[PDB]
Amino acid sequence: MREVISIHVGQAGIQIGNACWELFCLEHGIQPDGQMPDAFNTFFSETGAGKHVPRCVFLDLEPTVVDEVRTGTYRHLFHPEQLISGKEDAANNFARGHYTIGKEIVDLSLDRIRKLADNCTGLQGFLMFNAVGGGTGSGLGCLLLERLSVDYGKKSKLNFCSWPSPQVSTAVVEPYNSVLSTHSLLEHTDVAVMLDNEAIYDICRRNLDIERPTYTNLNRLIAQVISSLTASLRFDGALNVDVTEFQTNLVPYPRIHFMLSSYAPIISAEKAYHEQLSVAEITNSAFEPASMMAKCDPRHGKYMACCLMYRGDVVPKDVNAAVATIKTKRTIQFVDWCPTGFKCGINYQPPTVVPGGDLAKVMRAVCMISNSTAIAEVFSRMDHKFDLMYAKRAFVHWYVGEGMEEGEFSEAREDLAALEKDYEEVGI
Amino acid sequence: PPTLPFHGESAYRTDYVPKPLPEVAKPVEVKLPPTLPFNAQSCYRSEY
Ligand SMILES: Nc1nc2c(ncn2[C@@H]2O[C@H](COP(=O)(O)OP(=O)(O)OP(=O)(O)O)[C@@H](O)[C@H]2O)c(=O)[nH]1
Ligand SMILES: [Mg+2]
Repeated sequence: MREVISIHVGQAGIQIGNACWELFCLEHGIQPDGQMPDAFNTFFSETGAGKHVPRCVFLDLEPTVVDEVRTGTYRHLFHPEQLISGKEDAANNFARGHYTIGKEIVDLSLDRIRKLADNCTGLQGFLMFNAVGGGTGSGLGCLLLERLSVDYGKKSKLNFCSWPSPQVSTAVVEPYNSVLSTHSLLEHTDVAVMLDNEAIYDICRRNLDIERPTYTNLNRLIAQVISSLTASLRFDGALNVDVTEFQTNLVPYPRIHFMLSSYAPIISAEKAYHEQLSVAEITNSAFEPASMMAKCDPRHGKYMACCLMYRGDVVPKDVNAAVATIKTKRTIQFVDWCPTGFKCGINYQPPTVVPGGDLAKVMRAVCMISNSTAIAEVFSRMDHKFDLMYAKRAFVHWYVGEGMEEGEFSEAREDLAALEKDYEEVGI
Repeated sequence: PPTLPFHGESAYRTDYVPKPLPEVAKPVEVKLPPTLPFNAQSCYRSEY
Protein backbone atom coordinates (compact mmCIF):
# COMPACT_ATOMS: atom_id res chain seq x y z
CA MET A 1 0.00 0.00 0.00
CA ARG A 2 2.98 2.24 0.70
CA GLU A 3 3.85 4.34 -2.31
CA VAL A 4 5.88 7.37 -3.42
CA ILE A 5 5.48 9.44 -6.60
CA SER A 6 8.70 10.96 -7.94
CA ILE A 7 8.46 14.23 -9.88
CA HIS A 8 11.68 15.06 -11.74
CA VAL A 9 11.64 18.64 -13.03
CA GLY A 10 14.27 20.31 -15.20
CA GLN A 11 17.37 19.14 -17.02
CA ALA A 12 19.07 18.20 -13.76
CA GLY A 13 15.86 16.72 -12.36
CA ILE A 14 15.47 14.43 -15.37
CA GLN A 15 19.14 13.45 -15.48
CA ILE A 16 19.21 12.59 -11.77
CA GLY A 17 15.99 10.67 -12.31
CA ASN A 18 17.61 8.64 -15.08
CA ALA A 19 20.21 7.45 -12.58
CA CYS A 20 17.58 6.80 -9.91
CA TRP A 21 15.26 4.69 -12.05
CA GLU A 22 18.23 2.87 -13.56
CA LEU A 23 19.30 1.87 -10.05
CA PHE A 24 15.76 1.04 -8.88
CA CYS A 25 15.10 -1.24 -11.84
CA LEU A 26 18.42 -2.99 -11.24
CA GLU A 27 17.55 -3.40 -7.57
CA HIS A 28 14.01 -4.82 -7.72
CA GLY A 29 14.72 -6.86 -10.86
CA ILE A 30 12.66 -4.96 -13.45
CA GLN A 31 14.29 -5.11 -16.89
CA PRO A 32 14.39 -2.00 -19.14
CA ASP A 33 11.21 -3.25 -20.88
CA GLY A 34 9.22 -3.63 -17.66
CA GLN A 35 9.11 -7.38 -17.15
CA MET A 36 10.99 -9.09 -14.41
CA PRO A 37 12.06 -12.74 -14.86
CA ASP A 38 5.27 -7.43 -3.68
CA ALA A 39 8.30 -5.38 -2.60
CA PHE A 40 7.92 -2.95 -5.50
CA ASN A 41 4.72 -0.91 -5.02
CA THR A 42 6.55 2.09 -3.58
CA PHE A 43 8.07 2.91 -6.97
CA PHE A 44 6.30 0.66 -9.51
CA SER A 45 2.78 -0.43 -10.38
CA GLU A 46 1.69 -3.62 -12.14
CA THR A 47 -0.13 -3.64 -15.47
CA GLY A 48 -1.08 -7.31 -15.17
CA ALA A 49 1.14 -9.24 -17.60
CA GLY A 50 4.25 -9.05 -15.44
CA LYS A 51 4.63 -5.46 -16.64
CA HIS A 52 6.02 -2.78 -14.31
CA VAL A 53 5.96 0.93 -15.13
CA PRO A 54 7.94 3.46 -13.04
CA ARG A 55 6.00 5.89 -10.90
CA CYS A 56 7.59 9.11 -12.15
CA VAL A 57 6.43 12.25 -13.96
CA PHE A 58 9.23 13.90 -15.94
CA LEU A 59 9.04 17.64 -16.61
CA ASP A 60 10.96 19.99 -18.89
CA LEU A 61 10.23 22.88 -21.21
CA GLU A 62 12.99 21.90 -23.62
CA PRO A 63 12.26 18.75 -25.59
CA THR A 64 15.98 17.95 -25.92
CA VAL A 65 16.77 16.25 -22.61
CA VAL A 66 13.49 14.32 -22.45
CA ASP A 67 13.50 13.15 -26.07
CA GLU A 68 16.78 11.51 -25.09
CA VAL A 69 14.99 9.32 -22.54
CA ARG A 70 12.22 8.28 -24.94
CA THR A 71 14.73 7.28 -27.64
CA GLY A 72 17.30 5.50 -25.45
CA THR A 73 17.08 2.08 -23.84
CA TYR A 74 14.54 3.11 -21.16
CA ARG A 75 11.71 4.09 -23.50
CA HIS A 76 9.48 1.03 -23.21
CA LEU A 77 9.98 1.20 -19.44
CA PHE A 78 8.10 4.44 -18.83
CA HIS A 79 4.56 5.04 -19.95
CA PRO A 80 5.08 7.08 -23.13
CA GLU A 81 3.43 10.29 -21.93
CA GLN A 82 4.82 10.29 -18.39
CA LEU A 83 7.74 12.06 -20.09
CA ILE A 84 6.01 15.43 -20.33
CA SER A 85 7.69 17.94 -22.63
CA GLY A 86 7.16 21.46 -23.92
CA LYS A 87 8.44 23.33 -26.97
CA GLU A 88 10.78 26.09 -25.77
CA ASP A 89 12.67 26.64 -22.54
CA ALA A 90 12.36 29.34 -19.89
CA ALA A 91 16.04 30.15 -20.65
CA ASN A 92 17.37 30.27 -17.06
CA ASN A 93 14.62 32.69 -16.09
CA PHE A 94 12.42 32.21 -13.03
CA ALA A 95 9.63 34.44 -14.30
CA ARG A 96 9.71 32.63 -17.64
CA GLY A 97 8.95 29.30 -15.99
CA HIS A 98 6.32 30.73 -13.65
CA TYR A 99 4.39 33.71 -15.06
CA THR A 100 4.57 32.72 -18.75
CA ILE A 101 5.05 29.74 -21.04
CA GLY A 102 5.28 27.07 -18.35
CA LYS A 103 1.60 27.63 -17.55
CA GLU A 104 0.39 25.21 -20.25
CA ILE A 105 2.57 22.28 -19.20
CA VAL A 106 1.30 22.53 -15.61
CA ASP A 107 -2.28 21.47 -16.39
CA LEU A 108 -1.03 18.35 -18.18
CA SER A 109 1.52 17.46 -15.51
CA LEU A 110 -1.09 17.72 -12.75
CA ASP A 111 -3.40 15.67 -14.96
CA ARG A 112 -1.00 12.73 -14.85
CA ILE A 113 0.02 13.30 -11.22
CA ARG A 114 -3.64 12.71 -10.33
CA LYS A 115 -3.75 9.62 -12.57
CA LEU A 116 -0.62 8.33 -10.83
CA ALA A 117 -2.00 8.99 -7.34
CA ASP A 118 -5.57 7.69 -7.66
CA ASN A 119 -4.27 4.26 -8.70
CA CYS A 120 -2.37 3.84 -5.41
CA THR A 121 -3.93 2.98 -2.05
CA GLY A 122 -2.08 5.24 0.36
CA LEU A 123 0.40 7.90 -0.71
CA GLN A 124 3.18 8.77 1.72
CA GLY A 125 5.32 11.25 -0.19
CA PHE A 126 5.71 13.35 -3.33
CA LEU A 127 9.42 12.94 -3.92
CA MET A 128 10.44 15.94 -6.01
CA PHE A 129 13.67 16.71 -7.87
CA ASN A 130 14.56 20.21 -9.00
CA ALA A 131 17.55 22.27 -10.09
CA VAL A 132 17.16 25.52 -8.12
CA GLY A 133 19.25 28.14 -9.86
CA GLY A 134 17.71 27.80 -13.30
CA GLY A 135 14.61 28.45 -15.38
CA THR A 136 12.43 25.34 -15.32
CA GLY A 137 13.71 23.65 -12.18
CA SER A 138 13.11 26.94 -10.39
CA GLY A 139 10.15 28.63 -12.07
CA LEU A 140 8.06 25.58 -12.93
CA GLY A 141 9.30 23.94 -9.73
CA CYS A 142 7.93 26.83 -7.68
CA LEU A 143 4.50 26.78 -9.32
CA LEU A 144 4.29 22.99 -9.09
CA LEU A 145 4.92 22.94 -5.34
CA GLU A 146 2.31 25.66 -4.79
CA ARG A 147 -0.18 23.71 -6.89
CA LEU A 148 0.56 20.40 -5.15
CA SER A 149 -0.06 21.91 -1.72
CA VAL A 150 -3.46 23.40 -2.57
CA ASP A 151 -4.71 20.28 -4.36
CA TYR A 152 -3.05 17.68 -2.12
CA GLY A 153 -3.36 18.88 1.45
CA LYS A 154 -0.87 17.54 3.99
CA LYS A 155 0.78 14.71 1.99
CA SER A 156 4.41 15.54 2.74
CA LYS A 157 6.28 16.68 -0.36
CA LEU A 158 9.94 15.69 -0.30
CA ASN A 159 12.52 17.66 -2.25
CA PHE A 160 16.12 17.13 -3.36
CA CYS A 161 17.45 20.53 -4.38
CA SER A 162 20.39 21.08 -6.70
CA TRP A 163 21.26 24.38 -5.06
CA PRO A 164 24.13 26.20 -6.81
CA SER A 165 27.64 25.69 -5.55
CA PRO A 166 28.92 28.60 -3.43
CA GLN A 167 31.99 29.55 -5.45
CA VAL A 168 31.24 28.13 -8.90
CA SER A 169 27.90 28.27 -10.67
CA THR A 170 27.96 28.05 -14.54
CA ALA A 171 25.55 31.02 -14.73
CA VAL A 172 25.24 34.63 -13.64
CA VAL A 173 21.44 34.71 -13.18
CA GLU A 174 21.86 31.83 -10.73
CA PRO A 175 21.87 34.21 -7.72
CA TYR A 176 18.48 35.44 -8.93
CA ASN A 177 16.77 32.10 -9.50
CA SER A 178 17.79 30.60 -6.15
CA VAL A 179 16.66 33.60 -4.08
CA LEU A 180 13.41 33.62 -6.05
CA SER A 181 13.13 29.91 -5.26
CA THR A 182 13.04 30.49 -1.49
CA HIS A 183 9.36 31.44 -1.80
CA SER A 184 8.64 27.81 -2.73
CA LEU A 185 11.18 25.61 -0.94
CA LEU A 186 10.44 27.31 2.41
CA GLU A 187 6.63 27.36 2.78
CA HIS A 188 5.55 24.60 0.37
CA THR A 189 8.35 22.07 0.97
CA ASP A 190 8.77 20.00 4.11
CA VAL A 191 11.85 17.94 3.33
CA ALA A 192 14.02 20.52 1.59
CA VAL A 193 17.31 18.63 1.17
CA MET A 194 20.27 20.74 0.12
CA LEU A 195 22.72 19.29 -2.41
CA ASP A 196 25.50 21.30 -4.06
CA ASN A 197 27.42 20.04 -7.07
CA GLU A 198 30.81 21.18 -5.75
CA ALA A 199 30.60 19.05 -2.61
CA ILE A 200 29.87 15.87 -4.57
CA TYR A 201 32.66 16.83 -6.97
CA ASP A 202 35.02 16.81 -3.98
CA ILE A 203 33.55 13.50 -2.79
CA CYS A 204 34.28 11.95 -6.19
CA ARG A 205 37.88 13.19 -6.18
CA ARG A 206 38.84 12.48 -2.57
CA ASN A 207 37.02 9.14 -2.16
CA LEU A 208 36.55 7.59 -5.60
CA ASP A 209 39.82 8.92 -7.08
CA ILE A 210 37.99 10.38 -10.09
CA GLU A 211 39.70 13.68 -10.92
CA ARG A 212 37.32 14.33 -13.86
CA PRO A 213 33.75 13.25 -13.07
CA THR A 214 30.82 13.91 -15.39
CA TYR A 215 27.25 14.66 -14.31
CA THR A 216 26.30 10.99 -14.63
CA ASN A 217 28.76 10.03 -11.88
CA LEU A 218 27.31 12.90 -9.83
CA ASN A 219 23.83 11.44 -10.14
CA ARG A 220 24.94 7.90 -9.29
CA LEU A 221 25.98 8.98 -5.80
CA ILE A 222 22.69 10.83 -5.30
CA ALA A 223 20.61 7.85 -6.46
CA GLN A 224 22.19 5.54 -3.87
CA VAL A 225 21.20 8.06 -1.19
CA ILE A 226 17.55 8.11 -2.24
CA SER A 227 17.45 4.31 -2.48
CA SER A 228 18.78 4.06 1.08
CA LEU A 229 16.25 6.71 2.10
CA THR A 230 13.38 4.54 0.80
CA ALA A 231 15.09 1.29 1.82
CA SER A 232 12.81 0.56 4.79
CA LEU A 233 9.85 1.50 2.61
CA ARG A 234 10.54 -1.33 0.14
CA PHE A 235 12.52 -3.91 2.15
CA ASP A 236 12.27 -5.27 5.68
CA GLY A 237 14.35 -3.85 8.50
CA ALA A 238 15.00 -4.04 12.22
CA LEU A 239 14.12 -0.34 12.56
CA ASN A 240 11.97 1.08 9.76
CA VAL A 241 11.93 4.85 9.19
CA ASP A 242 9.17 5.80 6.77
CA VAL A 243 8.31 9.31 5.58
CA THR A 244 6.01 10.07 8.53
CA GLU A 245 8.88 9.25 10.92
CA PHE A 246 11.14 11.64 9.03
CA GLN A 247 9.08 14.77 9.67
CA THR A 248 8.97 14.22 13.41
CA ASN A 249 12.56 13.34 14.34
CA LEU A 250 14.44 15.75 12.08
CA VAL A 251 12.33 18.94 11.91
CA PRO A 252 11.87 20.94 15.15
CA TYR A 253 10.13 23.97 13.65
CA PRO A 254 8.02 24.20 10.46
CA ARG A 255 10.36 26.83 8.99
CA ILE A 256 13.67 25.12 9.87
CA HIS A 257 13.38 22.07 7.61
CA PHE A 258 16.60 22.14 5.58
CA MET A 259 18.79 19.06 5.64
CA LEU A 260 22.23 17.94 4.48
CA SER A 261 22.97 14.37 3.44
CA SER A 262 26.19 12.33 3.45
CA TYR A 263 26.38 8.71 2.32
CA ALA A 264 29.70 7.25 3.35
CA PRO A 265 30.78 3.87 2.28
CA ILE A 266 31.56 5.76 -0.90
CA ILE A 267 34.69 3.76 -1.68
CA SER A 268 36.37 2.92 -4.98
CA ALA A 269 36.74 -0.71 -6.01
CA GLU A 270 40.51 -0.54 -5.53
CA LYS A 271 40.32 0.91 -2.00
CA ALA A 272 37.29 -1.05 -0.74
CA TYR A 273 39.17 -4.24 0.06
CA HIS A 274 41.96 -2.63 2.11
CA GLU A 275 39.72 -1.58 5.00
CA GLN A 276 36.89 -3.31 6.75
CA LEU A 277 33.90 -1.04 6.24
CA SER A 278 32.59 -1.71 9.71
CA VAL A 279 29.71 0.16 11.32
CA ALA A 280 31.92 2.48 13.36
CA GLU A 281 34.23 3.12 10.40
CA ILE A 282 31.49 4.12 7.96
CA THR A 283 29.78 6.47 10.41
CA ASN A 284 33.06 8.12 11.39
CA SER A 285 33.49 8.88 7.69
CA ALA A 286 29.84 9.99 7.55
CA PHE A 287 30.38 12.77 10.10
CA GLU A 288 33.52 14.12 8.44
CA PRO A 289 33.15 17.79 7.44
CA ALA A 290 34.19 16.97 3.87
CA SER A 291 31.81 14.16 2.79
CA MET A 292 28.81 16.43 3.30
CA MET A 293 26.97 16.85 0.00
CA ALA A 294 26.56 20.57 0.44
CA LYS A 295 29.55 22.87 0.82
CA CYS A 296 28.84 23.59 4.47
CA ASP A 297 31.22 22.68 7.27
CA PRO A 298 29.12 21.45 10.23
CA ARG A 299 31.83 22.35 12.76
CA HIS A 300 31.01 26.07 12.57
CA GLY A 301 27.36 25.27 13.29
CA LYS A 302 25.38 23.20 15.79
CA TYR A 303 23.56 19.94 15.08
CA MET A 304 19.92 19.90 16.13
CA ALA A 305 18.81 16.54 14.69
CA CYS A 306 20.40 13.63 12.85
CA CYS A 307 18.66 10.80 10.98
CA LEU A 308 21.05 7.98 10.16
CA MET A 309 20.05 5.12 7.86
CA TYR A 310 22.45 2.22 8.45
CA ARG A 311 21.72 -0.31 5.70
CA GLY A 312 23.05 -3.83 5.25
CA ASP A 313 24.24 -6.47 7.73
CA VAL A 314 24.32 -3.84 10.47
CA VAL A 315 23.80 -5.19 13.99
CA PRO A 316 21.86 -2.76 16.25
CA LYS A 317 24.51 -2.88 18.99
CA ASP A 318 27.03 -1.50 16.48
CA VAL A 319 24.64 1.30 15.55
CA ASN A 320 24.22 2.05 19.25
CA ALA A 321 27.92 2.00 20.17
CA ALA A 322 28.89 4.13 17.17
CA VAL A 323 26.29 6.75 18.13
CA ALA A 324 27.85 6.71 21.61
CA THR A 325 31.29 7.27 20.07
CA ILE A 326 30.23 10.28 18.00
CA LYS A 327 28.37 11.68 21.02
CA THR A 328 31.70 11.56 22.88
CA LYS A 329 33.37 13.42 20.00
CA ARG A 330 33.87 17.10 20.74
CA THR A 331 34.27 18.27 17.12
CA ILE A 332 30.51 18.16 16.64
CA GLN A 333 28.29 20.25 18.91
CA PHE A 334 24.68 19.29 19.57
CA VAL A 335 22.35 22.09 20.61
CA ASP A 336 21.32 22.40 24.25
CA TRP A 337 17.65 21.65 23.53
CA CYS A 338 18.56 18.20 22.24
CA PRO A 339 19.77 15.51 24.69
CA THR A 340 19.18 12.83 22.07
CA GLY A 341 19.57 13.72 18.41
CA PHE A 342 20.22 10.38 16.77
CA LYS A 343 17.16 8.87 15.08
CA CYS A 344 18.57 5.65 13.60
CA GLY A 345 17.24 3.20 11.05
CA ILE A 346 18.27 -0.29 9.97
CA ASN A 347 17.39 -2.14 6.75
CA TYR A 348 18.71 -5.64 6.12
CA GLN A 349 18.98 -5.40 2.33
CA PRO A 350 22.53 -4.30 1.42
CA PRO A 351 23.17 -1.47 -1.06
CA THR A 352 23.47 -2.56 -4.69
CA VAL A 353 26.09 -1.60 -7.28
CA VAL A 354 25.36 -0.84 -10.92
CA PRO A 355 27.55 -2.98 -13.22
CA GLY A 356 29.98 -0.54 -14.79
CA GLY A 357 29.29 2.20 -12.28
CA ASP A 358 31.85 4.07 -10.24
CA LEU A 359 31.13 2.43 -6.86
CA ALA A 360 31.96 -0.96 -5.35
CA LYS A 361 30.13 -3.77 -3.60
CA VAL A 362 29.83 -2.99 0.10
CA MET A 363 28.18 -4.94 2.91
CA ARG A 364 27.17 -1.89 4.97
CA ALA A 365 25.87 1.63 4.42
CA VAL A 366 25.18 4.87 6.28
CA CYS A 367 22.95 7.64 4.95
CA MET A 368 23.24 10.56 7.37
CA ILE A 369 20.62 13.30 6.90
CA SER A 370 20.88 16.10 9.47
CA ASN A 371 19.61 19.58 10.32
CA SER A 372 22.06 22.11 11.74
CA THR A 373 22.68 25.79 12.36
CA ALA A 374 25.44 25.69 9.75
CA ILE A 375 23.23 25.86 6.63
CA ALA A 376 22.78 29.57 7.37
CA GLU A 377 26.12 30.24 5.70
CA VAL A 378 24.81 28.60 2.52
CA PHE A 379 21.90 31.02 2.17
CA SER A 380 23.94 33.98 3.40
CA ARG A 381 26.56 33.21 0.75
CA MET A 382 24.04 33.74 -2.05
CA ASP A 383 22.78 36.71 -0.09
CA HIS A 384 26.06 38.35 -1.12
CA LYS A 385 25.55 37.03 -4.66
CA PHE A 386 22.14 38.71 -4.91
CA ASP A 387 22.93 42.15 -3.48
CA LEU A 388 26.05 42.57 -5.63
CA MET A 389 23.82 42.15 -8.70
CA TYR A 390 20.57 43.83 -7.60
CA ALA A 391 22.42 46.91 -6.29
CA LYS A 392 21.94 48.52 -9.72
CA ARG A 393 19.22 46.41 -11.33
CA ALA A 394 21.08 43.73 -13.27
CA PHE A 395 19.06 41.36 -15.49
CA VAL A 396 15.75 42.56 -13.99
CA HIS A 397 14.43 44.16 -17.19
CA TRP A 398 14.17 40.64 -18.64
CA TYR A 399 12.34 39.33 -15.62
CA VAL A 400 9.77 42.14 -15.57
CA GLY A 401 9.56 41.84 -19.36
CA GLU A 402 7.30 38.79 -19.19
CA GLY A 403 5.23 39.83 -16.19
CA MET A 404 7.24 39.66 -12.97
CA GLU A 405 6.28 42.47 -10.62
CA GLU A 406 9.16 44.87 -10.01
CA GLY A 407 9.57 44.23 -6.32
CA GLU A 408 9.21 40.45 -6.17
CA PHE A 409 13.00 40.43 -5.89
CA SER A 410 12.71 42.42 -2.67
CA GLU A 411 10.45 40.19 -0.58
CA ALA A 412 12.42 37.21 -1.85
CA ARG A 413 15.33 38.96 -0.13
CA GLU A 414 13.44 39.43 3.14
CA ASP A 415 12.31 35.81 2.83
CA LEU A 416 15.96 34.76 2.81
CA ALA A 417 16.66 37.33 5.53
CA ALA A 418 13.83 35.90 7.63
CA LEU A 419 15.38 32.42 7.61
CA GLU A 420 18.80 33.95 8.26
CA LYS A 421 17.46 35.38 11.51
CA ASP A 422 15.72 32.10 12.34
CA TYR A 423 18.83 29.90 12.10
CA GLU A 424 20.85 32.12 14.42
CA GLU A 425 18.16 32.18 17.12
CA VAL A 426 17.78 28.39 17.24
CA GLY A 427 21.43 28.11 18.21
CA ILE A 428 21.56 30.31 21.31
CA PRO B 1 35.77 17.25 -51.47
CA PRO B 2 35.51 14.22 -49.15
CA THR B 3 32.96 13.52 -46.42
CA LEU B 4 34.21 12.54 -42.97
CA PRO B 5 32.32 9.79 -41.10
CA PHE B 6 30.22 10.73 -38.09
CA HIS B 7 31.59 9.51 -34.76
CA GLY B 8 29.08 10.51 -32.12
CA GLU B 9 27.48 8.98 -29.04
CA SER B 10 25.34 10.94 -26.60
CA ALA B 11 26.11 10.51 -22.90
CA TYR B 12 22.75 8.95 -22.01
CA ARG B 13 23.38 6.18 -24.53
CA THR B 14 27.03 5.82 -23.55
CA ASP B 15 26.54 5.15 -19.85
CA TYR B 16 22.88 4.16 -19.55
CA VAL B 17 23.33 0.85 -21.36
CA PRO B 18 21.01 -2.03 -20.30
CA LYS B 19 23.05 -3.60 -17.47
CA PRO B 20 23.00 -7.26 -16.41
CA LEU B 21 20.56 -7.90 -13.60
CA PRO B 22 21.93 -8.98 -10.20
CA GLU B 23 21.64 -12.65 -9.31
CA VAL B 24 19.38 -12.94 -6.25
CA ALA B 25 17.84 -16.18 -5.03
CA LYS B 26 19.22 -16.73 -1.51
CA PRO B 27 16.74 -17.68 1.23
CA VAL B 28 17.69 -17.58 4.91
CA GLU B 29 17.02 -21.14 6.04
CA VAL B 30 16.37 -21.25 9.78
CA LYS B 31 16.39 -24.35 11.96
CA LEU B 32 14.08 -24.96 14.91
CA PRO B 33 15.51 -26.14 18.24
CA PRO B 34 13.76 -29.39 19.21
CA THR B 35 11.38 -29.05 22.14
CA LEU B 36 12.84 -30.39 25.36
CA PRO B 37 11.06 -33.22 27.20
CA PHE B 38 8.93 -32.03 30.09
CA ASN B 39 10.72 -33.04 33.29
CA ALA B 40 8.44 -31.50 35.92
CA GLN B 41 6.31 -33.14 38.61
CA SER B 42 3.74 -31.94 41.10
CA CYS B 43 4.69 -32.05 44.76
CA TYR B 44 1.39 -33.71 45.70
CA ARG B 45 2.12 -36.48 43.21
CA SER B 46 5.79 -36.58 44.23
CA GLU B 47 5.40 -37.47 47.90
CA TYR B 48 1.72 -38.38 48.34
N1 LIG C 1 23.05 17.13 -9.92
C1 LIG C 1 23.08 17.53 -11.18
N2 LIG C 1 23.09 18.87 -11.48
C2 LIG C 1 23.12 19.28 -12.77
C3 LIG C 1 23.12 18.36 -13.81
N3 LIG C 1 23.15 19.04 -14.97
C4 LIG C 1 23.15 20.37 -14.69
N4 LIG C 1 23.13 20.53 -13.33
C5 LIG C 1 23.12 21.78 -12.57
O1 LIG C 1 21.97 22.53 -12.90
C6 LIG C 1 22.27 23.90 -12.79
C7 LIG C 1 21.47 24.68 -13.82
O2 LIG C 1 20.23 24.03 -14.03
P1 LIG C 1 19.93 23.30 -15.42
O3 LIG C 1 20.84 22.12 -15.63
O4 LIG C 1 20.05 24.28 -16.55
O5 LIG C 1 18.41 22.79 -15.26
P2 LIG C 1 17.25 23.82 -14.84
O6 LIG C 1 17.51 24.51 -13.53
O7 LIG C 1 15.94 23.09 -14.79
O8 LIG C 1 17.25 24.92 -16.01
P3 LIG C 1 16.80 24.59 -17.50
O9 LIG C 1 17.96 24.73 -18.45
O10 LIG C 1 15.74 25.59 -17.84
O11 LIG C 1 16.25 23.19 -17.57
C8 LIG C 1 23.75 24.05 -13.07
O12 LIG C 1 24.34 24.92 -12.13
C9 LIG C 1 24.31 22.66 -12.91
O13 LIG C 1 25.25 22.63 -11.86
C10 LIG C 1 23.11 17.01 -13.51
O14 LIG C 1 23.12 16.17 -14.40
N5 LIG C 1 23.09 16.60 -12.20
MG1 LIG D 1 16.82 23.84 -19.82
